Order: sequence, then structure tokens, then C-alpha cells
Amino acid sequence: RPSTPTILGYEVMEERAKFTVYKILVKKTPEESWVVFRRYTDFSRLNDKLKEMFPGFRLALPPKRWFKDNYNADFLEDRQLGLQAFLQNLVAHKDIANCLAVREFLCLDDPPGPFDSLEESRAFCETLEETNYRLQKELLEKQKEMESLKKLLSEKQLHIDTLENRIRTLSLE
Amino acid sequence: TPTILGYEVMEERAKFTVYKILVKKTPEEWVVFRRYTDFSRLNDKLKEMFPGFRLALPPKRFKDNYNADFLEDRQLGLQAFLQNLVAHKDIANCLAVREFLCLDDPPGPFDSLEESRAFCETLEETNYRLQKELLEKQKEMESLKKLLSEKQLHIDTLENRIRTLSLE
Repeated sequence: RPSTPTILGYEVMEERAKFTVYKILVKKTPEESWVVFRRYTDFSRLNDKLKEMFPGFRLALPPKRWFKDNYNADFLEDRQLGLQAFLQNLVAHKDIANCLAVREFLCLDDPPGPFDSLEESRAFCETLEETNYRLQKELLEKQKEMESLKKLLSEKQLHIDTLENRIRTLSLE
Repeated sequence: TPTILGYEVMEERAKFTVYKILVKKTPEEWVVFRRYTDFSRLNDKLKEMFPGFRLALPPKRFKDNYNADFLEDRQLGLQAFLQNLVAHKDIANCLAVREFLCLDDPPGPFDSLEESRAFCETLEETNYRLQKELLEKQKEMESLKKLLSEKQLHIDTLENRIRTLSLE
């Protein structure tokens, strides 16, 4: 039942390719509080696990941008408001707010404190690189299932050819 | 036949591999830099437009990313790959191929990295494409699952029919 996670701000970081992280204030007890830094991608993956584990519940993430400026000020602030709404709705549900993946997302178990937070985010956050890697892996696995299916389809088809032979043969005899 | 000079690890706070490629068609004529990733993507497009022709090198990976031995084997595979690109007339004149080597309207020898950043697809776009593919292939797979159910039904029908004729 954690007090409303509140997004404090965002900051655009630079690896010579920019990415945005969100400063999320998290409060457990009105006295002690800590901050975690999360990329949009992370909110995404979370919501994905939520759609799986809670199929009877849908939560809202603001849209993706593949094309229009990602680092636009109006857009980024919009994106933020949307993320805080996402969080409020995230804790307002009882099963969800205590969900395992949620507790990991907010570090409600072993919070970093200051100075530990960039470390934790660096370990946790999936980069676009790693995300794309995952996507390739899935693409391959789905290729596997698809071939398995096509083969299987071929087999059933062969059985059908056989049965038709058996039918045409018996009809004339 | 354009010939590769060497390899270099370039970096914008994420490590990536570029290949410094000399490009000439019947020499007495420039330099282009190309990521492995473009060779790969191009190879995918080749597998699209030229389905009955497969060219060289299969995947890289989960292991040490920079391995000098692996580096040279990969490069040899790449010059062979270029060799295969020029060996078929159609491949050599394929749109994606002539655009790839800057064969349409080449920049000349000083413009190398500029064109390189301009050409390579950004990580955002790569990710968009990949998502699209994943969705398409799930659609296909679902249609397929359906098809298999249909075929199953047909088999049930025919078995019933043979049992029928059996007694008659």
C-alpha cells in the first residue's frame, strides 16, 4: 500500500546518443523516502508484465515516438504527466500495487538511497540496444515455432492425400 | 569490385564496429564506412528481392563482442559478401545495393563519416521496423494455427468417410 509515487522531473542524459530518465520520488513512510530513475522503456516493460498477469485490467501509457522529436519540451512534459497518471493508477489497485514486478520496479524492498541510484538504474534499465536484442531473439524463436507449424501442416496434408487415395480406391471397388 | 581496407571500433559512448571500405568500379577513380549492421540489413533485403540466392555470413552475437580472430573471419566473410554482391548483375544494380554503396550519386573521398551517419538506420527506426515484423509474424502464425485447425477437421471428415465405405 505505498504512498503515491510522484515524478519529480526528467533529465536528458548523453551517451553521444541521448536518452531521457525520469526522477521518481517514492515514499513508504512519511519520514523516509528515496528516488529511482526510470526510462520510458521501463514503464513499458512493466505495463507489459501487468497486461499479462492482470489480463482483466488495462493501464495507460502515453504514446511512443519513433519519428517526431523525442526530446521535444512540450512532448516530454506531456509524456511525464502521463507517466505520473500511470503511477497513480499503478498503486491505486490493490493486487497490482503489491505485485512482485511492481515492488521490483519501485525498489520497495531494498531501496538505493541517494548516491546508489544511478548505479541501480544503470543495472536495471533496459537500453534501446538491449531491447532491440530481445526483439531479435523473439523474432528468431517465433521463427522456430512457425517452422514447426509449417512442417506439421505438411504432415497433416500428407495424411489427407493418403486418405483421399484410400477413398477413391474404395469407392470404385 | 569495391575492396575493404580494414576495421575500426568507433564509439559514441556505446561501442560499435565500422568497416573502412574502398569503393571503385574499374579503378583509377573513394572511401565509405559501413557498420556490420547495414551489411546484415542489406542481406535481409537481398533475401527479400533475391529469394533464390543466398549470400555470405550468418549471425553474430552472447560472447566476447570484440574478438580479433572473429574480426578477421567476419571481414573475410564480408569481402566474399561484396564479391557475391557484384557477381550477379541484378544484385549489383539492385536499388538497395546501388544506394548502399553510394553508387547512385557518390559524395567523393572527403565525405565518409557524414554519409555514414546519414545512411545507417537509427536505433529508433530499427526498433520500429523490428516491432512491425514481430506483429506481422504473429499474424501469420495465428492464421497458420487456424489453417491447421481446418486441416484437422478435414481429416476427421475423411476418416469418418473411410469407416463408412468400409462397411459397404
